[PDB]
Amino acid sequence: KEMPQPKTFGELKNLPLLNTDKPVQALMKIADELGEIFKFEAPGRVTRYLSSQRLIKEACDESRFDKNLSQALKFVRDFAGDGLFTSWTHEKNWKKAHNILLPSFSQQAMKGYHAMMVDIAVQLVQKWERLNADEHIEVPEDMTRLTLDTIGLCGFNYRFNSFYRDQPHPFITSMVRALDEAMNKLQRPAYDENKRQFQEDIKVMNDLVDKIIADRKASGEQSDDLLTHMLNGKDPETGEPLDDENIRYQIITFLIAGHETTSGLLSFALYFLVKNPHVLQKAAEEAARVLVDPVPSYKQVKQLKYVGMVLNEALRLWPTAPAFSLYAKEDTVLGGEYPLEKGDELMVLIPQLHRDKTIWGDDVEEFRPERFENPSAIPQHAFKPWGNGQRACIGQQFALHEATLVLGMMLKHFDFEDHTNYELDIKETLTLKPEGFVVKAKSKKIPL
Amino acid sequence: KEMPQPKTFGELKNLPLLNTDKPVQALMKIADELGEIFKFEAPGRVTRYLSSQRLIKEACDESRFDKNLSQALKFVRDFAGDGLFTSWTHEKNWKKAHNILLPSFSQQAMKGYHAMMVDIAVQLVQKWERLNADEHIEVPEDMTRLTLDTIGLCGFNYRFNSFYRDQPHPFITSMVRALDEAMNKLNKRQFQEDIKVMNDLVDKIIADRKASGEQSDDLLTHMLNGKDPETGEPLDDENIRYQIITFLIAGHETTSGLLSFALYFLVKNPHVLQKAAEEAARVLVDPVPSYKQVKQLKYVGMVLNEALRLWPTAPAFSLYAKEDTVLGGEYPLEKGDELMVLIPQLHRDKTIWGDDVEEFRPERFENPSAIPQHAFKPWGNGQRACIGQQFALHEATLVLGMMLKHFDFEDHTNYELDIKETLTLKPEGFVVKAKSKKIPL
Ligand code: HEM
Ligand code: HEM
Repeated sequence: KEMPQPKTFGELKNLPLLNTDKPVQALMKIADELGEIFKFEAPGRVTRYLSSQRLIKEACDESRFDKNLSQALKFVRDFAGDGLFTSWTHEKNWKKAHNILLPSFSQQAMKGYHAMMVDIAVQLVQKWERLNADEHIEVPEDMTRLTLDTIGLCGFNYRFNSFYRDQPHPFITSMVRALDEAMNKLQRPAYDENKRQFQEDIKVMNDLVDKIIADRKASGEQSDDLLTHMLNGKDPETGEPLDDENIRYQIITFLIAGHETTSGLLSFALYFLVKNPHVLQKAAEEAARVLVDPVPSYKQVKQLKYVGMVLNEALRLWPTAPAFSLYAKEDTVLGGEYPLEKGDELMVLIPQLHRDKTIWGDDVEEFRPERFENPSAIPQHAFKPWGNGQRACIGQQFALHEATLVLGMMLKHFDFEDHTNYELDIKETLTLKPEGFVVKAKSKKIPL
Repeated sequence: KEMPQPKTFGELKNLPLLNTDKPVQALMKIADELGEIFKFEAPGRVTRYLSSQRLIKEACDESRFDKNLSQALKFVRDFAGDGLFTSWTHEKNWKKAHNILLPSFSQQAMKGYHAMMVDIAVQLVQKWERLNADEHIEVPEDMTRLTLDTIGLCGFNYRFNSFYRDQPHPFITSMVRALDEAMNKLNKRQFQEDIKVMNDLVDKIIADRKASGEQSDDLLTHMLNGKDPETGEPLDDENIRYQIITFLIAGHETTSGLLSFALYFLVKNPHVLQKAAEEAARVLVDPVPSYKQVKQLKYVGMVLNEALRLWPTAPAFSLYAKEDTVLGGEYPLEKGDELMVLIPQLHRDKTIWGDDVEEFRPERFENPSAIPQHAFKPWGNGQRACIGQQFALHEATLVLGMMLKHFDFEDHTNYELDIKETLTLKPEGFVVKAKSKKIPL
């Protein structure tokens, strides 16, 4: 009846218990002590963290709870605007863009992005093929190079050329610095340079994207990217198209929502494979059996079943956008025991949900891809790395097609060594990633 | 590509090879002679018995094969209905009951059943503590008294009081007579009367519970309160009754058989008994075992897995091909063709376990992670695997642990193993003498 809550320390409330730069991991330990639900207060706010499948199934009821824009999302909204990720469900542009963009993110639509994803995936393989004997790979760095370039090419036919550079394209440098500033604002005279840089970074981003939109309208070119689709699509509901300003925000939004979530997933998957050589072997065996052509076809990517299972299991242990926020649309009672008032906030703690022992068995820390051999049997709302319902990840199919393709090619072309015996260090920002994860690859010398 | 087949008897096909009191043991000898797959036919039917991990791993692929209701399961369905064990995976009540009952069978849920399991376990140990010096124990008989009573208390808070009688409670008599009849079919008046004794009692307990409004720690409470997350519907009262009958039918003899075979292997291997008794003495430091103490009985758990490796008490399960497919690159099958997994023979696969497969060595389970996928399958497979796996193991670990703490055992008759076959396996006539260590209980 009364909601569990950690010890409060006078006016600091529960704040002294989260003195870390890894709040999700610390929250997971509080959940281990207090259970499926706890309230957490700090001087400014009140939130409630949910961890069990039984209560998350209720939180995922869209007639009762809707997506809440957390303080992180409101800060990201300063450059992501009313793009899909940082808009409220009730905003007109949320619904218009959702309806217009769904068909361009479907599984069927991946067939059209496939050649551009293969283009960047070949650049990564060649990079690693061309390393001399004494070098090594920086995993999350290379994966981020890949996902940024893939989203840029597939999103608006623009090449950041990240594998040609030490220093990223100026757009990228400004987007990542703006994102970093947005997240750093959470924990805050001498912030005047921060502010001016943020405004400069926003201007860099808007100018380039507005310029690419204007160039495309002026040429009439039609391409296999999302920009063509947004320029020509009309919302079936209102009959209206997106305006140019919103199309820019969607472009920025695809990059910010997709770049690190997807690179983190590839990095965590490669981490789990090198730490479990028998799993790596089974995945590599499938890659060799399936990828018989010089470059993978769309159909071959879809037959990489075990590779997909490895990605799902990496997502189960370390979902790379680890928490999403919801608000009660109306007064309601959660689980028959906890009364909530209209507007009360809930946080879904995804990694902890994914460790619910009543669903997955007592062995939740083990890396076992076989858990996903029959997806249809997993209980409803037990596995939620893509968020929920109409506010779920629109990029799901794109992220999985990209990651499946890339990991399959990695496993086909190289043998991997965890030459430093890397100790997992999970950095938390908007996303999760195995910071400093490094490997050596040994070419299998299989021609592209 | 050509599949072996044992002797045929004209129009009787292979049928007469199973007109024996021990058909699974006869099938194992045929597997010994014919290898990893053989065709077995009867008048209106065909099945293929599989024995190797290589072929059984493919049979366990749920995109290709699903559970088949064997003839034994269809006969058991006369009294178990559309409860979980005797339903097709595609029947609406299978998915509904599965979704609702899963969380009440997890390892976590054993925490809420532990006190009632302890109640019945203490009754068993107390019975043995009270035997005079001139007496012995009838092992499978006492293990069946314990598992029936535990499943009755944890399933629907009802006491069969099997340790208070020579002749079982009437429900038990009708259940075991009803099951024997269904197995002998592989009578009719009595069979209908035994079904009615079962339904009457179980329907009345359900009706009494709904009337009182009482909430217990049993499976009935969970079933009365649960709603299937997919449809939002609850199970109706008729299906709840079939689930209760089902828990008793599917869990009583398989679990008591496990406990009987484990004690058998321990008295036949004194060094293994002594290592298990030393763990039980170290871990079970209180007069009443706690849930956490049971979980620390790791070698006892290994002893139980090894007993299940040699004589898995539900020794065969049946599958059907979902679509046309080729098994092991050599054996083409058609949609609906049936496979039988011969578990005891799978568990004797020398390519997995080494050449010493007949030895009782609990240390094979030291590291569960090294066992190859689908090599060890006493609980069936996938979403149609035993839902009671955690309940059976918690009960057996708890009770074996207590047995080993409180008594020393003597195989006073130098018992010769005789495996009786019904729906399940057991060591018929296994008897022992237990001398108390006089440790508070
Ligand atoms: C494995 C990689 C990914 C993960 C784990 C992930 C996760 C998520 C999550 C959890 C949400 C919901 C956030 C919330 O409720 O506040 C979300 C929303 C979203 N994601 Fe992803 N994402 C991934 C990849 C991508 C990619 C590649 C794209 C674009 C190319 C993308 C674009 C979006 C968008 C636009 C939204 C907002 C959808 C809406 O509300 O209409 N994501 N993502
Ligand atoms: C050590 C003892 C046990 C063994 C060896 C065992 C074995 C099995 C096997 C092999 C199956 C699959 C049958 C098939 O594929 O046709 C099964 C299913 C089942 N068992 Fe167990 N069992 C044991 C104890 C229990 C207990 C104690 C319960 C109940 C409390 C139970 C309830 C069930 C149920 C309900 C099913 C059907 C589940 C479904 O298909 O949804 N079993 N068991």
